[PDB]
Amino acid sequence: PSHVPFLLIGGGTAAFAAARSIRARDPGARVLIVSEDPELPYMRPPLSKELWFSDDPNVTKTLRFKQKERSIYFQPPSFYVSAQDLPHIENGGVAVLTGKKVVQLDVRDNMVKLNDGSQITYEKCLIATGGTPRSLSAIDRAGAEVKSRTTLFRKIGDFRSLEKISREVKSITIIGGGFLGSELACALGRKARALGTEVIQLFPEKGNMGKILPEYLSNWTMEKVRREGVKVMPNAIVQSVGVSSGKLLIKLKDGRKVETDHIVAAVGLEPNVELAKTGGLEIDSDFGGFRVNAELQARSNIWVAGDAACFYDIKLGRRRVEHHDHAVVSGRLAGENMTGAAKPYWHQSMFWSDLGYEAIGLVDSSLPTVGVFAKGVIFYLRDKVVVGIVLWNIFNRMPIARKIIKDGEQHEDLNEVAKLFNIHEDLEVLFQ
Amino acid sequence: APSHVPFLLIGGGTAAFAAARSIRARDPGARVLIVSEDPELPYMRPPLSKELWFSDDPNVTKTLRFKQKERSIYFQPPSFYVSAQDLPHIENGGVAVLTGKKVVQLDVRDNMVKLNDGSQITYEKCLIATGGTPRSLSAIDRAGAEVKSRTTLFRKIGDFRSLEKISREVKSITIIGGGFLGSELACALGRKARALGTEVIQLFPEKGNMGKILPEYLSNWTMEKVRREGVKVMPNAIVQSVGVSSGKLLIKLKDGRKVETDHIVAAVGLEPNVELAKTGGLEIDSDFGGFRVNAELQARSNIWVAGDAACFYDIKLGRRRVEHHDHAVVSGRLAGENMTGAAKPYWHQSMFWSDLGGYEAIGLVDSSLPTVGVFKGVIFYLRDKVVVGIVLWNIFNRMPIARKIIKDGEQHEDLNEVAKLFNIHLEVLFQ
Ligand SMILES: Cc1cc2nc3c(=O)[nH]c(=O)nc-3n(C[C@H](O)[C@H](O)[C@H](O)COP(=O)(O)OP(=O)(O)OC[C@H]3O[C@@H](n4cnc5c(N)ncnc54)[C@H](O)[C@@H]3O)c2cc1C
Ligand SMILES: Cc1cc2nc3c(=O)[nH]c(=O)nc-3n(C[C@H](O)[C@H](O)[C@H](O)COP(=O)(O)OP(=O)(O)OC[C@H]3O[C@@H](n4cnc5c(N)ncnc54)[C@H](O)[C@@H]3O)c2cc1C
Ligand SMILES: Nc1ccnc2ccc(Cl)cc12
Ligand SMILES: Nc1ccnc2ccc(Cl)cc12
Repeated sequence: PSHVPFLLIGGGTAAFAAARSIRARDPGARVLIVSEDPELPYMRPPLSKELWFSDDPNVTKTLRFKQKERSIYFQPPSFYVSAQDLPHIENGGVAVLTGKKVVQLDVRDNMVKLNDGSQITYEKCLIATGGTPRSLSAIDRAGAEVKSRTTLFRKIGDFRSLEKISREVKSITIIGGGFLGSELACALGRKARALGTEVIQLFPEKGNMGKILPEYLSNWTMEKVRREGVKVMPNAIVQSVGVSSGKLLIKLKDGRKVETDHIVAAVGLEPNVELAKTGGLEIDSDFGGFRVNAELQARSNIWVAGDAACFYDIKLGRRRVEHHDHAVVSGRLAGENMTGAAKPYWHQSMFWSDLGYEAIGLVDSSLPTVGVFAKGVIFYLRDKVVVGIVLWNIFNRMPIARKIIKDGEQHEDLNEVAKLFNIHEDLEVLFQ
Repeated sequence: APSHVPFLLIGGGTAAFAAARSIRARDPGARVLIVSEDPELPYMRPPLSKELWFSDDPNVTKTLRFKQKERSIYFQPPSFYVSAQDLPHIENGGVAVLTGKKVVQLDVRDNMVKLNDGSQITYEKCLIATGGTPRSLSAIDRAGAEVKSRTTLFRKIGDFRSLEKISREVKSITIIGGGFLGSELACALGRKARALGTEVIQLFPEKGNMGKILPEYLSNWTMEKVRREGVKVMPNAIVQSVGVSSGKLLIKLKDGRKVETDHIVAAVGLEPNVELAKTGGLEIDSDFGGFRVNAELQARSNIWVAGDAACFYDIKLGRRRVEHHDHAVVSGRLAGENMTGAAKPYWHQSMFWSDLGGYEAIGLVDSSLPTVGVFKGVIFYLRDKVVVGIVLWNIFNRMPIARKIIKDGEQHEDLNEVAKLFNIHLEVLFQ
């Protein structure tokens, strides 16, 4: 189309959530999603979890999993309208222009240019470009043999290619100790403890989830990964990567050497901010991504949501969050504000990890932490105020955590706050 | 004190007035309310350190009129405003000023403010134009009341009247600060002192006046023009302590020197008035200070910020906060248009000038950047080989050319060719 009322750049989780929100408030809305990915909008968490533990031998083809069985696609293709039928169809709809990249953003003229030369004008635009997986400098300096045997896990194709590799090679090494590195380690370890193959995980931190959880909970997570058969090598920094006798040779800075067949690099995300140049949009030098206000707005007719959005939290300060529920929350918020809602980010996004624990706010191990265990609650503190909470094996209490974050009180005794999560007897308080 | 008003402007200074005139130009029936904590109607401040000191009329402290063409410091006569009680009723709307009232609470979700007297006003569109408060020295704050009562923070009409009275009563006045305000008060007090036989001292940490703005060469030239007015300029001076000794103020500098004086004028920078950010949940910029706003001067859906208090995004030059008169006019006007749906980004650069017997300036005029002066002369402020700031030294009617240079963003290969655009055809200086 040459003109569309609502334009969403990027065909991921934030864009879809915004599409459903625009349609929910403007039942006749005409929303066009422009996605460089050839696949329709889909969720990513199953690509490192449920899709690996399915009994169906056609999961790599069906892309279905159990929760209740469902697909990773947000809705079936029949629910979308054609991009050619979007400006004419009665009652509007949602169309997805797959295989097309917005390469230019003209803010003053409310216009975008696609990679094929097409030009589309909009009335209201959302940037939901997500991010690209970061690579290691050591791997970039290496040759094609190393780069071609290194996987950057993000898309459906990465799940299929890596799932295929796990059935062909004897050893796979995961670099990175965050969520993605840990979840792929457990997934490959289970598949490896049956076929007799090897799975290695190495990262610079002292333990898995070191940059998120306190030292004690980080060590416990590392032990749960080791119980799945994974060889976890903490305190590991990569110096070089090369090929030796057809095998990948990773020489660590501390001297150790790891021989493996394939590498999975899960070492963080880089926001996709290419459109900031042509659009004259500000990017945040501290957190990265597009700088937007509390309402996820960049300019009069441009919002930003998802991994790419650096927004202002009225209670916690400027942030950029890179997880699924936040893309849904911020995507929905942008869609409402694109229909005049003028709402600030207020309902905090959360995340969880079945090992299980829930989490909300500024979960950063660099902050002072106070863990209260009986099951436990970990308070992340800044200026004597609770800015982050982790509920360790405590369920149906996230609303309580939302109130604490929202109140912003300087509590005099966090053991009393623990009572709000039913933590009373045999209290073991930990500090870090 | 209306309970509801379409356009609410917080602060009654230069940015607020410019926005009111801009809102009225685009919405001929607009009803604009200015809430000002100062008891005076909107007025311009530059004359308080310049023309009002060099007036032959001995009643300038009462009339507040000066020659440039004679004019008042007030932006318009009081009759052009409408009463706050008649604002929601007057035909074709108008602009009302609620003087003597401070907005002490901002409720963004409810589009409501609370004044210091308990009054509550709801708005449809709001502009924050609170300006800033003069910074003080820690040495003066650590001192006692005897010192604090003999220290002047120059900004408002009352400060001009109070200091003008002091200049006629005391024998020695010390100015702390080498910026515009400190330098202009030095020349103004120096002329008054060369007639009464009094003393004027100016001390600052920089190597010369305007050290943080102009390159070393133009800074030293400015220091010589101030010294020629009778002022004792003491550069490289940092204040360690201030006390009273035999009824006289004793300023001990960190390097050992001691200055005895009767009164102090502290012009050591400005602190943006961002008190309303707490209750309003508004972001402030930790790097530049002030309210953080985007290229359109917008903070939230119905809230803009202009003037000295606004930290905005320049599409060409990056994030900035500018503290001068023309910028309050430019950003105030821009906010007024965007409050009437313009959606325009800051694009037309604000400028400033200084008559030194003069020069014009535009962009990032910061001496910490590399400079290339071509001398009449033009000084280019460079960043990544791109011209981000220009100072036209005794070159007039060429600011449009300077505006285009800033707008182009070229990485010029020879600034001597760009100098020809200002009719400079040769002493090239570097810093
Ligand atoms: C394997 C995996 C597992 C995860 N598991 C979890 C989990 O368990 N829990 C959790 O909370 N989070 C998880 N996450 C994170 C979560 O998936 C992300 O937060 C979420 O996908 C971000 O949504 P998004 O819309 O911001 O971006 P994306 O999903 O990356 O979508 C952006 C889309 O826009 C496209 N695009 C970019 N630039 C352009 C352009 N110029 N023109 C057109 N299209 C463009 C990109 O190609 C991409 O297709 C996981 C992520 C991965 C990769
Ligand atoms: C003595 C002097 C000389 C100057 N000379 C020059 C010059 O020659 N050239 C130049 O370019 N610039 C000059 N400047 C700078 C220029 O005057 C300022 O940049 C300009 O005043 C900024 O306008 P403003 O509206 O942003 O703020 P202000 O003029 O400070 O106006 C803000 C007003 O809002 C009021 N206010 C604050 N908070 C509240 C509240 N909560 N409720 C109600 N009211 C509130 C403040 O009291 C103040 O009255 C000079 C400044 C001074 C002080
Ligand atoms: N379980 C997760 C919670 C929060 N953020 C994540 C980011 C990436 C991956 Cl793979 C998993 C998570
Ligand atoms: N000439 C000036 C230019 C820019 N900013 C100023 C601030 C205060 C004073 Cl007194 C003068 C100026």
